[PDB]
Amino acid sequence: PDKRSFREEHRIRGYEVSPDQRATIVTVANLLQEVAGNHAVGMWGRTDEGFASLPSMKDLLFVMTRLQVRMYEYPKWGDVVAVETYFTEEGRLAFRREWKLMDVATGKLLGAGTSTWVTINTATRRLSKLPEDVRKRFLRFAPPSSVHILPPEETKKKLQDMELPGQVQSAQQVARRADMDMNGHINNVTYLAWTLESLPERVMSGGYKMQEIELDFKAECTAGNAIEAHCNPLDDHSASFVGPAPDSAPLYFLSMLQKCDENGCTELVRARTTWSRTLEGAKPAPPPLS
Amino acid sequence: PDKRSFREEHRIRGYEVSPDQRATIVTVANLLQEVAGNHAVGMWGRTDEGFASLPSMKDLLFVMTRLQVRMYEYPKWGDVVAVETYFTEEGRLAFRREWKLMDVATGKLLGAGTSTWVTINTATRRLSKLPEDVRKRFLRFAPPSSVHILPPEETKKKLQDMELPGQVQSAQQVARRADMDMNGHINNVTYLAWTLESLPERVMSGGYKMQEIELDFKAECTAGNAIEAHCNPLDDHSASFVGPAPDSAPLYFLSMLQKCDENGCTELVRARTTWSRTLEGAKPAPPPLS
Repeated sequence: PDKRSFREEHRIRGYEVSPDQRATIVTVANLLQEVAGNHAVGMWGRTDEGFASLPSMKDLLFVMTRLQVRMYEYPKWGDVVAVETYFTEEGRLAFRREWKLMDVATGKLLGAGTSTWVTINTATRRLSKLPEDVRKRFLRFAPPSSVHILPPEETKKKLQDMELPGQVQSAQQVARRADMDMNGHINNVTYLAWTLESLPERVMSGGYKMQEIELDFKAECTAGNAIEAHCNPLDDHSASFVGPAPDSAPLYFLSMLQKCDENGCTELVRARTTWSRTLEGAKPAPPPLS
Repeated sequence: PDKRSFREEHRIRGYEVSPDQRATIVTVANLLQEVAGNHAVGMWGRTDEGFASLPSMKDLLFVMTRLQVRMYEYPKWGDVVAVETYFTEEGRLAFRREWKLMDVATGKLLGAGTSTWVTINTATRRLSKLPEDVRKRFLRFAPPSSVHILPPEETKKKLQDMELPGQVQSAQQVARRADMDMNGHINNVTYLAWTLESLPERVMSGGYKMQEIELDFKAECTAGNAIEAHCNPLDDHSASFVGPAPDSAPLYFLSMLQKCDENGCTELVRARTTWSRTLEGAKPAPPPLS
């Protein structure tokens, strides 16, 4: 009744921060994926491949289709932060995993994440309903579906359509054999990292910090595919930051990652990012109310 | 007399390992640089820039010109490892920082590192002797120069000359604004990561693990420079692994990283790597003999 969530502590490292010594969103996402994977290790153990364990999932795979992270205050280099994660039922096909990024010293809430996970068949990449025998077992580790770290009305919003070519275009990135996790799949955080290279350079230079990100994970690349990143503004004030210029408002951008060959392009990830110059660190409430 | 070394514990994360679930040499090097930087924080504090603190070094910079890492057994995903670091006097211009990579569970020694650090003038990139007033203060935190984690006769060996173009050539990598540490300089581990993309794909595929690496750090890139990686075999048995094929011996390769423009190329890093299919984890001895 209190082991329905999983908590880990990490110290923000020197190579994990931007010049303002604040952890990058890549570093935050890395911590979210590490604690989530360690939650699975605590539940089903450390198997011969790493992913959950394939117990009654021998040909099934958990795939995150939506990730939403809202940041209230970025931790700094040297800070000991705590990442608390849990998952709940989401309909009859999906699961909702959420994260609490917390400062250990003050106990305050630095950021919140929520996500949508489905089960696809490994040998068909097609959706597959977990057997009700199996789903009842996962939910033994789940808190009630009434638990929300972010307002549900502010989650699961459809992303705008991507106008192509993007106004900003990061150079052809090349997939490497290093950018592969232990399962052979490319890392989710790697898609996030490539996606944010398409952003205008004047956004980070202007002192804007990423306040919220909404990612749709649509397709997967492998090996050494060519990868292109496009970015579009979403309102006029954000369009001001594209290229050089001739109580501040927030910026909105829509970025997209795709793999390209001599046949056609295939969209990998789409992301809507919210940018602001100021935020505010908040205060939590414990999940043992269960 | 026991605070002359600095020890930190870390858990190898899921995204830090190769498909065989062993930590990559990039992950090891990342841990070496994090503990070394935290040693400086423990000595001179966390300053407004991060690098040491510029106390009587207001226009001075510590630059590592040689890094040598020997691996006895790579830790695996989930392992809690300990990194112990210290530095000693190295002549009258350089300092020798060394690392002990240890498994916390067994106490055994997983790997050893040693390095050479000089002081260059920030505003001239030219070498500059630290004042003897200042050097005497650093060495208060140093063990005697007789301390060696690796045999001195096996360190500080001149690397072979690089025949160009290399037999293997990784694609033009592009420097990004993300690949910059908090000081604006590109990260040492980033040079290491780029350098190992030039390796033949059949080396990692053949089950070979990096046994030792010797890096010379020669120049620095910035911003969005074009970066090229070349690799050459050093003996005939290693030359067998270049491209496809028509109690095992170790492989030897010489890799080089350079930045290129429309004027000329400038060498950044040169690395000699030793590759073997088997290693052996060893046993340490404490530094408090001081």
